[PDB]
Amino acid sequence: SINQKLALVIKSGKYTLGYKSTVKSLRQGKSKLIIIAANTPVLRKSELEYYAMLSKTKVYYFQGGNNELGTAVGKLFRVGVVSILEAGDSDILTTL
Amino acid sequence: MRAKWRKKRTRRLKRKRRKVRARSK
Amino acid sequence: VVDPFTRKEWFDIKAPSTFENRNVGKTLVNKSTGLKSASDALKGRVVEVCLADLQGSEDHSFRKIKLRVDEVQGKNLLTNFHGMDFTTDKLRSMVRKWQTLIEANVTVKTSDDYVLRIFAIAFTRKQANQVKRHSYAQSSHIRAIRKVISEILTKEVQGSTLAQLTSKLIPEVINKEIENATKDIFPLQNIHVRKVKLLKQPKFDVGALMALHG
Amino acid sequence: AKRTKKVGITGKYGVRYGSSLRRQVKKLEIQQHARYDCSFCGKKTVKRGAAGIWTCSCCKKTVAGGAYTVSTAAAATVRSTIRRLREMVEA
Amino acid sequence: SQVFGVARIYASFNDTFVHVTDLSGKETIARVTGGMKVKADRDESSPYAAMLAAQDVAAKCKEVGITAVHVKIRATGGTRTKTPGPGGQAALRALARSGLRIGRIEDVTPVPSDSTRKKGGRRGRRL
Amino acid sequence: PKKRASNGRNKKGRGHVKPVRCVNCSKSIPKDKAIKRMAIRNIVEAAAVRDLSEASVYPEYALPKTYNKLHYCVSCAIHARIVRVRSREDRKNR
Amino acid sequence: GRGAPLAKVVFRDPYKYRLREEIFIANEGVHTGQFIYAGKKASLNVGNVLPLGSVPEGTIVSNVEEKPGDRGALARASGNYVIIIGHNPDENKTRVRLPSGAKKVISSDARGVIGVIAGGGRVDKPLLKAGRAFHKYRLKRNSWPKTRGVAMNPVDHPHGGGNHQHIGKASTISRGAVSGQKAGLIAARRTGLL
RNA sequence: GGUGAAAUUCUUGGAUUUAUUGAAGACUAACUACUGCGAAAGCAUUUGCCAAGGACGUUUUCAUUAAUCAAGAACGAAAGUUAGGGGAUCGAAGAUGAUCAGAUACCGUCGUAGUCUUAACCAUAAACUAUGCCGACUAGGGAUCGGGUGGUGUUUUUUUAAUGACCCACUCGGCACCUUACGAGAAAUCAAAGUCUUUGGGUUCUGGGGGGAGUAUGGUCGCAAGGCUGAAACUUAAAGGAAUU
Repeated sequence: SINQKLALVIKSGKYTLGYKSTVKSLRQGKSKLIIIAANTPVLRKSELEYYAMLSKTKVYYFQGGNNELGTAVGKLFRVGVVSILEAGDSDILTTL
Repeated sequence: MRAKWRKKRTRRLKRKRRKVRARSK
Repeated sequence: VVDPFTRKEWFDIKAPSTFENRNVGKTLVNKSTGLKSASDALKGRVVEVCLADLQGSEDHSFRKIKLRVDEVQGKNLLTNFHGMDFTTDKLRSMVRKWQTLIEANVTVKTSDDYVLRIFAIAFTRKQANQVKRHSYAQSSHIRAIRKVISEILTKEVQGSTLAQLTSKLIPEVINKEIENATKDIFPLQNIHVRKVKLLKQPKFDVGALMALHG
Repeated sequence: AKRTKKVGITGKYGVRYGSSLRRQVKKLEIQQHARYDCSFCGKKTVKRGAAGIWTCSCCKKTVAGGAYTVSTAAAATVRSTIRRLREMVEA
Repeated sequence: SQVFGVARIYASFNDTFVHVTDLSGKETIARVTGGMKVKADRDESSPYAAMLAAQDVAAKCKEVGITAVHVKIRATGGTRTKTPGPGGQAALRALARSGLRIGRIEDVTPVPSDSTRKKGGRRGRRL
Repeated sequence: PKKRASNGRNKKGRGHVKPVRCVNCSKSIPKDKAIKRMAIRNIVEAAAVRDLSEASVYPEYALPKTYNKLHYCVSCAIHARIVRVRSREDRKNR
Repeated sequence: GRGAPLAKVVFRDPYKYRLREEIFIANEGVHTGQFIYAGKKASLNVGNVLPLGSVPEGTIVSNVEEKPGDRGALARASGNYVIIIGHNPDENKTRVRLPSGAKKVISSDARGVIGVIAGGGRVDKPLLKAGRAFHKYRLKRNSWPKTRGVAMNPVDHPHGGGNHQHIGKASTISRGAVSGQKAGLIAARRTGLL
């Protein structure tokens, strides 16, 4: 499931929450995979996808809202997009 | 000694007695 | 009272090339007068024939096909696939108590824009040397078997258009590889196919439908 | 402190207008005064303006719907049947 | 060189139906039925009435040289009785004796998946 | 009072109730566990089959039966002469 | 004066440099900034204007045109729509389910917006005060308050007059009755509790 | 069209039926069993998602954290109530046609509320296994659900590697059965309803003749319908349970 891997990443690997941390992370080049919610504004996720494919970064689509994304990652607030710099003890980069 | 119909008649008597009580109070 | 027979004519129908037999009966049709034009009223019609009649053998007795007419040409109207069904008098035979019934359904497309509703039926067999009484299913093998049978039939229909789907449905090789590829789940006897329902159609598509009678 | 035990929202009407009238408008006022979330942000900020108006102060999106509920069961069933028909034609 | 048809025998209760028609089903012939040859309100399903109905159907079948006809016997269906009427056997035997070719029998009574709750209520009919 | 178990219901679940078929004594059966009397009566009764075999345009084939799973005999089949009233030798079978 | 909202959609002129501001009946489930697809070759989505001749049976459509070119006749009140039963390829017509439960057959070239008009179930909350009714009817016409004809004067109404109060004659009025006598029930086939 | 027999009703404007469909609602038939889950009510299509639960195996952990329940909270069949959606079949009321001395009952046809769902009430049943929960022992056998163990077990192929289907022997947890009664019971019967005069394992609740009466009143919850607690006056020598002719 997505939630267990997300929790394993949030416990071991580094992470940036929000928009601008994510954009600086990817733009510098450390980001390996980004997570975009379903209720994200089209233009927003479209640009994210453009940045990822120009920077050669994998893209995964999450069906749900920002609040459930926050609950899954382990933070009670809401998050529109997240990126993983290194998996750590996880293997989400290999599979999926 | 039909329990159901005598029981229903008992509730009708309850209705009438409640109406009589509500007439004064 | 007028005589309907003198006001009506006879018509002959030929089965598609999917079945080697051609003639599938004789349909009574009113004369196509200019006021009514009964010729175009024949487009929306179906004809139900037995597979045993359409094959000349006796192992197709419990199989039959309804055959929708597509084009009419000088008392020689030709027909096309509409949908087959297992006869209910026979369909109540192989189903018995003290055994498990298996039913799977799909909405898989084909190569000619047709959409079909394919179902299938599988049982559990009282194996040889058995001493038990019912040989019931574990209830989770059905969960494990439903996915594979749907997968194997969907991959078979995909990549093959309607013509060879029928040309291989009549021999009933579909249940041939079901048992051997699933010998590790249940004995799986009586894997005869079930109804196929065709929901949405493309346009008339003149010419290509002639090839089934060309 | 919960000054009113059962009257709730409709305490301004006082003693008159009866009981059924006040209780019905009360049930309607709970749902029509409730805070909703825009389907595009997720924050509880949607508020009712005019009749059939579901405005917001943060998402800045107005979604037309019921005069007192942003999405009724009729909306759910009509969306379901319309998407069924759309799938059937587009299949 | 024989011409076929569909007789679609409808064996119901208190009435019997025979309808010889082409395989297409959009054109039918000989609407004669069990009640055609009797006026009793209680002998419609009797074997004699069914035999007379089939004899009339067979006689009218060969108007312009119709040889054979398929049959498909059905009951009332729905959720009422789910069994063929007594006159069904007499109906299908009369025309067969009359020289009419019979074959490809098929039990076309409709059966539901426990739907459309039938007439009677919880306690049903009582006599 | 007789009828310890009454019917075969020892577990729970209550099942459901199906309509009774052509009895004129239809009612809510005590669960699906009643007298069944499944019938495999043929579409054609005995005799008169020689006429059908000869009149068949094609040879052999045919001869199926009616496959009717019945649940119509419940607490009123004594009128219909199906279930026989018995005595303390009822220990046979269930 | 309308419980249902108004959808203001701006179109693009395909003939000259201009953008047309259209006033549409606001359906439910449609939000500002979403693209309205007005035409025949569009897809079955809420807010689309697909004609009933290019849609299958059973679809829910609001703001149904009676005839082509009328530009809005049927299904204009909040919480109402139209259901399609069937269509005939010959002499193109569409069978519709009228919001009154009536039967009407119209041409297949009639446009309608897919969905249900917003503001459904508007008449669920009573008006309580006379002020709510007064404000409701101030925006429509001078039809409030309405006086009973039984507390009237003999000259003022046929139903009035008398020391006591009573209707006097039968309240049902024939369809062929002249103007002036049509006071009460008009062509009432049946009356009483339904 | 129907009933034992009839009748209402629909039928040249085509009744009923058939063939092509389309739309609406409800259910999950056959598979359905002295076969299975849930505390109870209750659960009988496909697939995905979420969490929870019993049993099994453990040479892993805590350490007696444990059993029953006044007052006290949650679920809770059908029916009923509030406001929407839906409203196809059936259908409390009702409208009709019978039979009947009488029939607003049984019988045929329509038919509102209701039968389905949503948010909130209703807290009731032959809600029965009429048998409370926890723990221990006691004559046997067979079948069955889930798990596990051993036997080159018989099968499945690419005989054979495996899996899974079953065979044999056994185990735990069960729902439960068949023959007998050491024992109990007034008997019907019970592997407990046994281990109660040879009377005592722990715990909660209920009843002291039948009516009055689950009634009066007083409290309490409920929109209402209703639910919980709950008498007295007066009357009778019989009410009631198992089997026999």
